[PDB]
Amino acid sequence: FTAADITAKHRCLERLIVETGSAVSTATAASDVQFKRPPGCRELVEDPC
Amino acid sequence: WLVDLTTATQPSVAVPRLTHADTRGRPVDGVLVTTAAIKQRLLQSFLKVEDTEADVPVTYGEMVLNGANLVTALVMGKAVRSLDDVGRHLLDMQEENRETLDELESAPQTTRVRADLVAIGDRLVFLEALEKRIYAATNVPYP
Amino acid sequence: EDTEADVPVTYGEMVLNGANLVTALVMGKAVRSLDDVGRHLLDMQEE
Amino acid sequence: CNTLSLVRFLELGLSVACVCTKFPELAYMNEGRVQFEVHQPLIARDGPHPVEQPVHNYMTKVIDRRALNAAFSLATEAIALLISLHRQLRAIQQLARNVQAVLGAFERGTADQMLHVLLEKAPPLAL
Amino acid sequence: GYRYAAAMVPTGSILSTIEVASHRRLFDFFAAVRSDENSLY
Repeated sequence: FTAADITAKHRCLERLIVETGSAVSTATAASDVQFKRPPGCRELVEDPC
Repeated sequence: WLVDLTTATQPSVAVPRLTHADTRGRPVDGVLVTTAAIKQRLLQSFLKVEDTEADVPVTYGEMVLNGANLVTALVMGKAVRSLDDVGRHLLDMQEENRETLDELESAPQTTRVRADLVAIGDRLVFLEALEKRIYAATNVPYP
Repeated sequence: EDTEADVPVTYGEMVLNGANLVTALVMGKAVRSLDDVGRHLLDMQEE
Repeated sequence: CNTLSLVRFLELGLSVACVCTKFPELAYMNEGRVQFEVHQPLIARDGPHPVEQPVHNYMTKVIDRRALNAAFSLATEAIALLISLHRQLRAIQQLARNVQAVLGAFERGTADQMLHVLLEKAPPLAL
Repeated sequence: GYRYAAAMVPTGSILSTIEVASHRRLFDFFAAVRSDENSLY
């Protein structure tokens, strides 16, 4: 549910699949719950969803 | 499936410098870095061995900003990789692209290392797993 | 009057010959009288 | 009151193979350009079809930098003194091997720099 | 490739021969050219 962010993406397929190899999630593997990603850290997720 | 990890990818360009060849023969065109666990159960019961090949120990060549570069370096701010030949050749074709002197000069000295090659169908593919090698015992994660 | 007699000279020139070509069609900067500078840039660092 | 306070280590050989090219000596530099020239050939198609021109392709690429980092290792009075040189400089010889240890910090993180960007240029296989 | 007189020596293997630029278009500069173009000269 974000009107901007899906609309913010491009659609040239060459850059689409390679972002799936290294995307940044909104989750954090350094917290007890899914704390929404702290603005200083990287995650390097795969994320096909 | 394991042939399709290979052979769905296009090669890029060759160089006669990078001599990764098997002991007495065939060259190498693959890498396949995995973890030690996946390396274990794969070569145990899926693949074959032709090991201990010959590659270069000498780290790959040298670019120095010598008098060809160095003059162009500070005086104009221009820099050309190997201005020697491409200055020479383009001076001679001036008196009468196809520049096939990209890198083929000497084929420097090779030695023999513990290397694990596999035969994925056609290709001679290298394969090494490296945690205990260089990722061991630090606080850096494995990729 | 000193005289009415003069001794001038003839032209000078510089043409892109030695490495000035390579510095123009591969690099951008083309140094006037490059090779006398380019040697001496390899000469000063050993003094 | 015992020895065996010693371990040894080095890492080369494969440390050049996966690297799969090298330019050494980057000077004070600002921009690195490599341009590509490829020529898609054509096929003479017959009949009432559009005429395929001999096509041309010219593009350029730029470098990145992504510099690496190195450790700090120096206490006090090893640089000074108070002559016990076979012990006082053997502290420094062990300190030189600590520099040799962070020389290993270039050969080891070398492949790490690759496997960062090697996963960067990779789609998933089922894609 | 950008400096065309540099590519007069290729000094390396044009080796893959796969459909360029239908891939990821990850190149900082690339030009899909037909038989000729005036900027080559």
